[PDB]
Amino acid sequence: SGFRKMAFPSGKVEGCMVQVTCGTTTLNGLWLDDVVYCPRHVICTSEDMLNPNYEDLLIRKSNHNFLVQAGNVQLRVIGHSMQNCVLKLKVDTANPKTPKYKFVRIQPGQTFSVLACYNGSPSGVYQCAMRPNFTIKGSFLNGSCGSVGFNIDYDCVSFCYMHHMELPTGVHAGTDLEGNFYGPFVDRQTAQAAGTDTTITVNVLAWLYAAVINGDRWFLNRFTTTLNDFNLVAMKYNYEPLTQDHVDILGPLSAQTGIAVLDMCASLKELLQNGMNGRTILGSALLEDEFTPFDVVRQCSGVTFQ
Amino acid sequence: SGFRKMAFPSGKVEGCMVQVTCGTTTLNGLWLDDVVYCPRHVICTSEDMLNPNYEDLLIRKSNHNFLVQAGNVQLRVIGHSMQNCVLKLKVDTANPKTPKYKFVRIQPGQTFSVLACYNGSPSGVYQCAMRPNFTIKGSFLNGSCGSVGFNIDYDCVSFCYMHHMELPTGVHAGTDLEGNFYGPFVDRQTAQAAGTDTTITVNVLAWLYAAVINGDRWFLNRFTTTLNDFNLVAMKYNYEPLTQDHVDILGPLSAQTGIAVLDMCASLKELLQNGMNGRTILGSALLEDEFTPFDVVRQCSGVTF
Ligand SMILES: *C(=N)[C@@H](CC1=CCC=NC1=O)NC(=O)[C@H](CC1CC1)NC(=O)c1cc2cc(F)cc(F)c2[nH]1
Ligand SMILES: *C(=N)[C@@H](CC1=CCC=NC1=O)NC(=O)[C@H](CC1CC1)NC(=O)c1cc2cc(F)cc(F)c2[nH]1
Repeated sequence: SGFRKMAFPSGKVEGCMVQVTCGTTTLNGLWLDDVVYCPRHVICTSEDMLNPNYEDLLIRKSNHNFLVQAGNVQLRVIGHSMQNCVLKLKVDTANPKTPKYKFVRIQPGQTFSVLACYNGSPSGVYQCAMRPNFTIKGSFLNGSCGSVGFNIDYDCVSFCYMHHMELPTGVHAGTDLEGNFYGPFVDRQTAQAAGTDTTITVNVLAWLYAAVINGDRWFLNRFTTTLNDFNLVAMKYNYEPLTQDHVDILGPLSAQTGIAVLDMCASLKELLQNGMNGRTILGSALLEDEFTPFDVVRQCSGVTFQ
Repeated sequence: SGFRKMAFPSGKVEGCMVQVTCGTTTLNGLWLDDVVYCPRHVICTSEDMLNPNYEDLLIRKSNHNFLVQAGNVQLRVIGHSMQNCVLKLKVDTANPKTPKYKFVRIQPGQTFSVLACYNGSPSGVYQCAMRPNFTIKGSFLNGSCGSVGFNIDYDCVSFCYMHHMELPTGVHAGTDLEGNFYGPFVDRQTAQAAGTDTTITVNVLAWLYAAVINGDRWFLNRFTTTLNDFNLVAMKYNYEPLTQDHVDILGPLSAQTGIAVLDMCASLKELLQNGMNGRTILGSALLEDEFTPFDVVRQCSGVTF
């Protein structure tokens, strides 16, 4: 019993973190096979960031302008290429720790683990959701760039996020491992606005089910509702609209708990119209939307990874 | 910027998790050098648990009644011993992944990372605090026993907790790596009451400072209080009394933020007397007491390992 924000074990990712230095800049990179992946703005200086011409800036760089360090091992760079906002340094040694991996571009509403790193050294791990507006609410200081987010499925690391920048609101933005940002953001030293955000309605319901699984039930109504009228209540409160595809995903949780998706929606309605009364659900005074249906199940059924 | 519950990187611990099987029971164990550490109740059957005589029960076991597995490697057991509530199986192969490690009994109020494991396979990592009543609020299912909690200093893993049981309230209890429980608990299939809890006042203050570091300041008052009067307000609300040693530990946070410990206590008074008005601090509608002053500094200054 009990229910926590839980990150994946970070071992397989730790063996892939190096420090990349270009000129005065140093940030983190991801060492897979004989390629190191890092944010392209490692080639910019202090001024370049205002509006960099990266193609021009990278043309002025050669292979030996890059120092890649895996602990104390010095990898020689033997080729360099720029894919979208990601720089790829081809090195001479294939990382012996390379796990089975994929590159994956995740959908809004999905979750992943972040291994926050500084100078190529892991500092901590935590779980995040890709918000509907393509930002994340994490913990990154100067030098955290090139820290990566990932999911582990059995034996395979799925990398989905590489950190690039922080916004004025204090949320975070980055790219997939192919270098394309999530959201409308660009890698220049500018103030950029993410969208209005919305609450991930499907995740909020998966967490209410997690709550029921774990003995919390004070919020369960008798009343029921309709997918159409609930969405009228969703939109008034900034929740992404609940689709029938969402009902079917929520299906095994609705099934395990014996509580119809529609019925749960009505309990959610009252919570939204009526607040929480100074009460708590799974130790929070707010509705949590950073657990997917799959995260609830994996945690509530004890999934492990090889 | 930003402030999250952050676990330590779990790599060094992952290479230490094995699965221990005795008879029908299988739980996790911790493999360091030529010794495997696991909860002693792996010796017990379904019925033994009601009130086991562990000495008698282990006397009936021999080395070969233990199957220890590190993935597929079958370690052979060449000696077994019982230290408090912990069973030590001496094996023939020293774990080659053994990191630099210590065994540490943490004080209440301190925090640590938990690598939740099933069948000797890591499943997830999260951060926890040892409550003042010597329980933890975690996520453990059947078979999570022998999962361990730890801190990483730089190179050195400090093991401080091994999981043994869940309580009726849904909180969790266990031992240090020497086998002595935290709290008044015993390893038998009984319903056991943890004490009244209290809120870790020093941690709540450190989190309010973390809030100030990260731009949240709506709770800062001009009013000030005194250590004596604040405690009369802490007690009415079930907050661990604040000592002068606490003020001094909070000292560099109080210093970084230019806000006197005393003044912050006053803002906390009003938060306690007045609620939060439907507002939030670092993304929560509650006062958070599971961050030590050191956790705030580590996170807000980027410490690595
Ligand atoms: C990379 N290490 C990281 C630095 C960072 C600093 C503080 C908090 N969180 C962080 O993640 N990113 C950067 O320094 C980027 C540089 C690359 C173009 C993307 N820049 C920013 O993150 C940045 C710049 C800037 C200007 C501004 F007016 C307002 C901002 F929010 C802002 N953010
Ligand atoms: C070990 N794997 C783990 C089982 C566990 C099950 C469910 C949720 N969390 C868990 O941690 N621990 C146990 O099975 C122990 C056995 C050892 C004596 C300590 N038992 C319990 O945790 C347990 C027994 C029991 C009886 C009761 F009446 C009320 C309880 F809360 C209770 N808990």
